[PDB]
Amino acid sequence: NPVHILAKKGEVAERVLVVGDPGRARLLSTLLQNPKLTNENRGFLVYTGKYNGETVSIATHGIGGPSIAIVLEELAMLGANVFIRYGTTGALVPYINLGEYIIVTGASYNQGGLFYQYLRDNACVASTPDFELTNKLVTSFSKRNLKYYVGNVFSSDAFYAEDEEFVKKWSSRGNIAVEMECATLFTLSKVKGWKSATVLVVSDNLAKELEKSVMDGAKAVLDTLTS
Amino acid sequence: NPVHILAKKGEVAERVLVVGDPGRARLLSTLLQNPKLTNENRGFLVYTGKYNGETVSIATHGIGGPSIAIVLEELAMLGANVFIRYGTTGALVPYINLGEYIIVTGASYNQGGLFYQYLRDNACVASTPDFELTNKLVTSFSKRNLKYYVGNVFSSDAFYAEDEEFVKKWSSRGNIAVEMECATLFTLSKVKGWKSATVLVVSDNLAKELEKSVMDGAKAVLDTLTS
Amino acid sequence: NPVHILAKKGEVAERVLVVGDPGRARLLSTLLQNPKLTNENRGFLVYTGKYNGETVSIATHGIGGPSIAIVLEELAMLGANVFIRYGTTGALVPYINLGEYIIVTGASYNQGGLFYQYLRDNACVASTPDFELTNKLVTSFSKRNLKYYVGNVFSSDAFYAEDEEFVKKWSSRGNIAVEMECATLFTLSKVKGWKSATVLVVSDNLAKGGIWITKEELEKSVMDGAKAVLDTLTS
Amino acid sequence: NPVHILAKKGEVAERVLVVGDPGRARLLSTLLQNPKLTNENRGFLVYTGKYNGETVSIATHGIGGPSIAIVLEELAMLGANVFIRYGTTGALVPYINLGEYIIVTGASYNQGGLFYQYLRDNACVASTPDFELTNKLVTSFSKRNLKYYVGNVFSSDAFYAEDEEFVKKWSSRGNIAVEMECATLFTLSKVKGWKSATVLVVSDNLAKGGIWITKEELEKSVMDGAKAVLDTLTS
Amino acid sequence: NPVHILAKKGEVAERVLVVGDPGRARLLSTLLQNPKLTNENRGFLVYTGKYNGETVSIATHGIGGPSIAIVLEELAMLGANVFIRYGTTGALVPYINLGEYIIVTGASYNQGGLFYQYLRDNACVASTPDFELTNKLVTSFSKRNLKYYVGNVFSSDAFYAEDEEFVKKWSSRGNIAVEMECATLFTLSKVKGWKSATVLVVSDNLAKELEKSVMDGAKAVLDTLTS
Amino acid sequence: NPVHILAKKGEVAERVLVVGDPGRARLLSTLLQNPKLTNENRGFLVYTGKYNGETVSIATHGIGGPSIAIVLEELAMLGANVFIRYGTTGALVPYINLGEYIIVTGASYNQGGLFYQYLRDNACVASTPDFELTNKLVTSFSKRNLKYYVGNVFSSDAFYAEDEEFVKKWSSRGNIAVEMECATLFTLSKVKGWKSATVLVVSDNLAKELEKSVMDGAKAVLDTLTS
Ligand SMILES: Nc1ncnc2c1ncn2[C@@H]1O[C@H](CO)[C@@H](O)[C@H]1O
Ligand SMILES: Nc1ncnc2c1ncn2[C@@H]1O[C@H](CO)[C@@H](O)[C@H]1O
Ligand SMILES: Nc1ncnc2c1ncn2[C@@H]1O[C@H](CO)[C@@H](O)[C@H]1O
Ligand SMILES: Nc1ncnc2c1ncn2[C@@H]1O[C@H](CO)[C@@H](O)[C@H]1O
Repeated sequence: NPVHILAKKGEVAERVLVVGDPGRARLLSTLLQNPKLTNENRGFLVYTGKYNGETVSIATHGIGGPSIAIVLEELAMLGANVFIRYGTTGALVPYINLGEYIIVTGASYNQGGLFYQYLRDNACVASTPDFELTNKLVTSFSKRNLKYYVGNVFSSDAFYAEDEEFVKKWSSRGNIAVEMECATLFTLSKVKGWKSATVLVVSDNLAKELEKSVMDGAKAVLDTLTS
Repeated sequence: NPVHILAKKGEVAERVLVVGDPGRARLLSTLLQNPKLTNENRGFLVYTGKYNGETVSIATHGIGGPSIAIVLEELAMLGANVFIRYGTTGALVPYINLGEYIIVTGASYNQGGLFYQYLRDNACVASTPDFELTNKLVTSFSKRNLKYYVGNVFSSDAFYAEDEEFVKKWSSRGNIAVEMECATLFTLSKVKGWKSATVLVVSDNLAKELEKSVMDGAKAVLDTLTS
Repeated sequence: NPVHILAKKGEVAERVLVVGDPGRARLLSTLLQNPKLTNENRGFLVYTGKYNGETVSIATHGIGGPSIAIVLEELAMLGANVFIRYGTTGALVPYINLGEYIIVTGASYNQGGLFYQYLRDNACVASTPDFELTNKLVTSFSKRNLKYYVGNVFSSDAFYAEDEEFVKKWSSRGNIAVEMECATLFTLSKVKGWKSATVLVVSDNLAKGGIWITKEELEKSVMDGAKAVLDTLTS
Repeated sequence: NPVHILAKKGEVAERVLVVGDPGRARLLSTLLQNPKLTNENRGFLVYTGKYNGETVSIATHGIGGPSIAIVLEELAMLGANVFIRYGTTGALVPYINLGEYIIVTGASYNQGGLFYQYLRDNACVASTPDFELTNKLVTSFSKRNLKYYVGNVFSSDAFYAEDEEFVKKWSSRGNIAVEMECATLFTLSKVKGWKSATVLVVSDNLAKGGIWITKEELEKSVMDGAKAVLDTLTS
Repeated sequence: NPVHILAKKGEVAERVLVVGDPGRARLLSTLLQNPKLTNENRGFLVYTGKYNGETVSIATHGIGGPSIAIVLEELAMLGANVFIRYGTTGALVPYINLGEYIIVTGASYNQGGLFYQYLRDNACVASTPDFELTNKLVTSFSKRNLKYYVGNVFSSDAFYAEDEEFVKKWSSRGNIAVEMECATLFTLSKVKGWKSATVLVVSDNLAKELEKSVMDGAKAVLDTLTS
Repeated sequence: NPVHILAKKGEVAERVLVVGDPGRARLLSTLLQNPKLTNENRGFLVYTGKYNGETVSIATHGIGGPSIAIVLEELAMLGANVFIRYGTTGALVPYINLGEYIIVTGASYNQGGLFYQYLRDNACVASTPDFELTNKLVTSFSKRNLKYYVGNVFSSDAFYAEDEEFVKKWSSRGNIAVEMECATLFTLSKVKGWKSATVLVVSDNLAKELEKSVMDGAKAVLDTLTS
């Protein structure tokens, strides 16, 4: 029995759009038909409504692997099995501009903690999203003529430990942006059998309005989610 | 400049009581004189008021090491340097009862992400609270005739990876309870030069109402913070 | 200058089909127009010719991460920058039949050795193939009406290492097959800037040792797949 | 049965003051009433007598984690369960003068063999002394008007290992001194169920190699502190 | 049934000289009496014949730990139990000249996959050759009046990641040369009960005629194997 | 200036026989000509005298890697450069009887602090003795008709954590006995340029005359040191 998200079974859809910021969940709920607040416990706002004749929920996951792991596990216990994370990220390469999008194809991460507790050892398990769902995202973002890039990201655990040596190291490893929850989402999804994907809004560039960019892409994500 | 906690510098006190649940922050603010909401961005509610002739803030830190690390770093950037975490925990031994308290003397943890990024290697740095501040807590709880225990806790990163083997392993290692933020709080405080401590309310017992226990202990915590 | 693959300037194409078995490299070369043996030093056979009127090369990479790492580095020094591995694999799930194909989307691996020397620490860098090239492969195989599955694989370093929980461990982690070079191929490519992808022919099923197939049916599978792969490299 | 400390039933007290130097164990035994040598095998001297009308023992633990682990395990088999280590240390901060004292609140350490063998994995288990016993030491030292500091220490395994940033590294991590046995003492105690604490006499300052102390002044410091320690052990 | 070395049962000797290069195996087979090619699959050439009235085989092992592991395992399944590797190496000390020989007494290695899969943990198991067999090699080489040095070598997994800082680091760790298969050979042999050793021909010096060297040594090696 | 071994410069020989037990050091000193005690500090007894027309020292190293490292370092600062450890060990194979000897060819060890502090990373550096010195030991024990076995040993750090699962694990990894200082001695010697070896007396057999045995062996050891 979930102890963080206090929604009743049947109040959470199988399809869920997950965001870190409670405020974004509230803003994006205005895109659903007849949205209802199914949970507010511990600040994790969850809204359930309709979109393209499909029931969908928008849920808050907070910051970090431990936080999103808990939210995903409990949403799953209430019926969810398809998740698409819509967050913000810091670009690691110069050519990507603010307000543009990144569709994630994989996540790099440092071993330990959460991963050791779930996997039982330090093996580097491929942290990747569902192949088909990610391709649908690309197709959806193209249909809407939105500027996007496709690549891997580094899921950091320490926001304030990202210096300059940091940027060169990670971009030289094939990552084009940094965020904090993708590796946990993809890996846990692989173990639990959930279908997940992620699209990010570039809010900063470490190598070198948000709300407007957020709204445009949210519609592309919702279309993908309900397709 | 902080991008999560949007409080104006000067609106955050040097002394801060930190809690994981936004709802508890709101509930505990009623114990302050003339409380003002100084931040609500991303759901991290921060209240600032007075207590026993001292300015004090009550801040939300969310769940997990990555989350509290961000909140502490930003509160510190706004002026804070003394932190006392007041959370909930699951007892790992049979004799501790629900509603009783645990004053923390140390935190065990699994190596990984956050710690590697801050410490730069995998050394096991002693994750302990400020000695003087912790003794003051013990004195305050005794004065108010509250039932407490003193011991180490295990700071877990995966709430849903805690099985049977789990309880015996950690209690046999000298830990009497499990929570998720103490190790990050103590270690980062040692590195940043902050004075930190922690008191926990037992909400569950893994070996074998909350609001009531929470309110009683909050006063002892605030007395300690303003002494 | 390369000390294993002794090829001269302009003899290696930019686009290369890489396989572990030199016997297969020779066999596949017969699908090209006027194939020329560019290298045979240390057994690493490399042929260069044309397909659909396009210049391409087929090279041998041997067994394991250390071997394919050396071959990829020297081939790139000779001018290559696009690599598609075409090999064999063992399925980790019961529903995949022998002779079918697996288009790789990522590779799991145990930390250490080669990765520590190249990456300088033990971070788990995402080991994935080029997004676009992989989708081209999916398109090519479906147009050839071939049966394939899409998923991650575990790149093992010890073919004969015992683990009474092997199949269950890796299959429970999202992997549908096991081989030995993909992690090295994908990670080294991300670090060096090469575009890589991988397609594997199921030559055995570890989750069901009851099934089997003969070379007549296997080589047949290898041949049909090579055509789809070559189409993609020439696209 | 113990194979290092050859003592009989009842020769070892429940409360034990442990020191690394057998020469110090002998010297300190003169503070007890009717001291009796209960062991001398392998150089690990153990004396048993009375202080303030209380039976206690002073034992030698040698240098390093592996050594003190063996000694503590055998002393416990002989009946001991309360241990207070009293040793020497090197300060990692400039403001601590030689001859002063450090009451340990925790110990930092590098993952390693000893801990892996006992813990069965590499988790960073909190290495802390008994809360109450440590507070008794603080009270005792202040009542004897002695200058002390409270803080964490780094338990090193390599006295002569080179590290250009040693002092800066550990002091920046909240440690004010370095020694070699505390982490093993605290962790093994938590695991076995013993009550332990530690008090150290600063015999050098790595953050200031300029200051020095003479043997007469030092032993003087050791003597004074030992009284406070013994008061606590017999409280 | 071995899937790489398809030699017939009885076609592989108990005594085996292993080399990484197929061409060297071919070239060395001319030192045997009545040599017959017993395997060609996957390029792993294996020849079997006689020398000093004893049956002996010369096998190709390819490049790297994973490759030699497979070959050794299958050769053993076919009856081999004594292995002597004859390869090339890069000197890490300036006093060793090209063409001279190095008789290995131990192998340094970085912890990694292969060792983890076979050992089941990160323990540093001593990677050493058979003591008696190694002394027989020393005798054979001095008897033929050859110039050799006895010492430890570093078994690298990444040929193209061995920069300059490389030389100082490994030479200061007691290693006088670098190659890529010795650690695997020695450790696997200790676990399986095989008797192994290694002699190397210096083909390069990273701190600072050939054909003849290879041939000269091969004869000293064959005498040892058949002693 | 060494702070543990207070011997005067010139009072310590270049050739040193090291033992863990102070009592054995005292006992073995009677084998030297005109033995003089050169150090007593901290219980680390050191005697110096002559044997076969050569200056030799017998030093106490205490128990464990950290202890022998300190002693070896200070003895070297005083002029020692050739070390031969003579200790006791527990056999890991049933065919080795009490009182017999084991000449060590290598040492297995678990990654740990001491090796990390000296090596600066987790690399498994070959922990082996000097090849020449070890062969001289074999010769010495043969000329005296003593029963010995050559093989690798496991250098444990936790004496009281050596259960039964223990025996099968290390014996299957090619180790024939367990002790506590060889890994440290061999690795530190390789890094420092010292020549070291080790002979052990089997005191116990975990798979299934300490006076007389020790004495008989010590003589073979002293002959080797002065050859
Ligand atoms: N520069 C950045 N580094 C790490 N996370 C970032 C960054 N920019 C945005 N984020 C994302 O936004 C939140 C932190 O602001 C986290 O949930 C994280 O996923
Ligand atoms: N059983 C438990 N395991 C881990 N954290 C717990 C437990 N009970 C309460 N907590 C604390 O409460 C939150 C999760 O409920 C986290 O912030 C954590 O610190
Ligand atoms: N400098 C070197 N570094 C690594 N391996 C080498 C070197 N020189 C020769 N080799 C050996 O030759 C092959 C690499 O050319 C491998 O099988 C390896 O054992
Ligand atoms: N069974 C054993 N396990 C570990 N060390 C042993 C054993 N037998 C003898 N020793 C050696 O003797 C001492 C422990 O009695 C240590 O110095 C160690 O090297």
